[PDB]
Amino acid sequence: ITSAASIGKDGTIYFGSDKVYAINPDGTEKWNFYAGYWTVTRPAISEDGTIYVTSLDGHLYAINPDGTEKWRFKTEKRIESSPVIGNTDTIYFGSYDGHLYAINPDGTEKWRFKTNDAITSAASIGKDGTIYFGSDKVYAINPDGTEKWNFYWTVTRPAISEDGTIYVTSLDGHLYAINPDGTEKWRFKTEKRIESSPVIGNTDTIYFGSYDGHLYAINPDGTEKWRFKTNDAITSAASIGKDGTIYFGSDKVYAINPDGTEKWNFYAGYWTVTRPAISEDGTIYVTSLDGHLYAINPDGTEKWRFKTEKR
Ligand code: NA
Repeated sequence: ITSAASIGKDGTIYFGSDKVYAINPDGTEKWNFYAGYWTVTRPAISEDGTIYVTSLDGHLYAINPDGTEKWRFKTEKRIESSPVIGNTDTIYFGSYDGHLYAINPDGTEKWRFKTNDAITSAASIGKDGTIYFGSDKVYAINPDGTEKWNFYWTVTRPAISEDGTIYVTSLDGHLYAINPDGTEKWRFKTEKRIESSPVIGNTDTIYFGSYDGHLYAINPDGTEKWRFKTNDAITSAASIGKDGTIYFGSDKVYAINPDGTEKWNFYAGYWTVTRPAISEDGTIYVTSLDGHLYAINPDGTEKWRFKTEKR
């Protein structure tokens, strides 16, 4: 209904709801773009500033930085993954019946890769352009569209460290560290349902939430670092600030120090809040289901709010 925010190179904050919104860092609206009946994906931003969203009307929209339509790609099947931008401006997303599409930056289809079952989480891209996504297996696809390897359900998105290690959280509570050649490096068992994608923070620590309200911090050697208990569910991914603070949403926006203690928490309404986005200056942006975009100072005070047109 309302996407999380994505931050452009000039600090512009984009999010999707009834429209795609471009918000200047002072909280003033730069432009809004009508992408069909409704926007359904978190906007993805190319290195040249193109903004990509999927619409309820069945199209992938490419939007220029000035808020004008660049092109549309009609998706055959219902798209279940948000667009992901490859290393050379290729756009990847997945369909409900297991098709991974690669779209050239000019709106033409590059290739499609069929898997057995639905692709409901986003892909992640390695340094050499490899495309990793989960499903029944974890798949690694070469940029040319041929399969590299697969690794033995997951409803989350792979996180990739600087050395190429791939981290995946499975629904039954494993965190797998996978080597780039597709062999298991280690697994860590939580025995808890996990519906949140991992994120790699300070000194390659891996963080993820459990449904029952624990934020886990795992060292890159496969050993537990700490937990942090909320008394609400965690079903979304966390984000790391430049000073290592870990930000996630539950009943509130939490800010957690790298040592596992709470720094602050911010109340952003009665609705579910989305994954926090962090700008270079430390500002934290969160959206709520009812079309509010919050800008939060790193000390936890509200900078400004923005409200959508239809909400
Ligand atoms: Na703790």
